[PDB]
Amino acid sequence: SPKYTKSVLKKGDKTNFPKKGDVVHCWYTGTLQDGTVFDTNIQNAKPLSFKVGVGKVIRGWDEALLTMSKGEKARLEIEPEWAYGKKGQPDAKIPPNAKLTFEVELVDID
Amino acid sequence: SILWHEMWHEGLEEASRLYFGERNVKGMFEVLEPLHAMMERGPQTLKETSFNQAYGRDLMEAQEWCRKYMKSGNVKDLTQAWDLYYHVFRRIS
Ligand SMILES: CO[C@H]1C[C@@H]2CC[C@@H](C)[C@@](O)(O2)C(=O)C(=O)N2CCCC[C@H]2C(=O)O[C@H]([C@H](C)C[C@@H]2CC[C@@H](O)[C@H](OC)C2)CC(=O)[C@H](C)/C=C(\C)[C@@H](O)[C@@H](OC)C(=O)[C@H](C)C[C@H](C)/C=C/C=C/C=C/1C
Repeated sequence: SPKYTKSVLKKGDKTNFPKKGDVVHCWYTGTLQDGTVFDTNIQNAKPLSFKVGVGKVIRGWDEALLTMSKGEKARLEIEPEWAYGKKGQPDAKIPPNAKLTFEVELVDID
Repeated sequence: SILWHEMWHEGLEEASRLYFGERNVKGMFEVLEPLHAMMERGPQTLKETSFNQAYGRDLMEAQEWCRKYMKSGNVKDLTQAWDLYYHVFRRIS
């Protein structure tokens, strides 16, 4: 009943997983169905950091990160209900009811 | 608060809630405008001066990218603006 699927591209250390309230640091690339890259923070560049499990990011990320170990690179396919839903994010070229694909690399856990 | 780091920390977070959460760019600008105006009045204390030295350039450039975005609609401009606001937010914690 999660509304995302995860495919592991590179394994993490299988030991250190983010917990609710931890700050995580990530590299990512986000794509639409046709492979359009709507954003990447991969090159001044530095990892995205946020406190996990408290709604700082879309639900698909908030839930998926708890299942990744440090160093893991994974492909996430997130259903619109756990991303931007009916409204989408027009300014960022995300349409209504869009399934989002992210490659996410978990670099560190504070 | 009258501390610039606290005023900007609260303002950036609220501005981002209004923009990303509420999809409310008008509201976002109403929160940011006073803070940028404060910067344009200039620092008046030791701590305001130190804050301006550290973050003043990044904050003014964020505003410039945002103004560029409001005429271009180009996501590149939007993202450069928020990258700078995010940077300042994280550095002041
Ligand atoms: C320059 O690039 C943008 C990110 C872009 C925006 C557009 C989207 C396509 C995208 O390209 O990211 C993207 O790829 C995406 O969908 N992302 C980013 C990577 C994590 C997954 C997802 C996301 O949730 O973004 C997030 C999504 C867009 C909005 C949030 C979704 C969850 C929802 O509950 C929140 O409601 C509030 C809003 C954006 C973020 O990851 C940033 C870090 C977090 C926030 C803005 C909020 O948590 C905010 O809450 C008030 C904060 O507490 C922050 C820390 C306050 C500071 C001052 C603001 C920093 C702003 C940083 C902005 C950044 C880096």
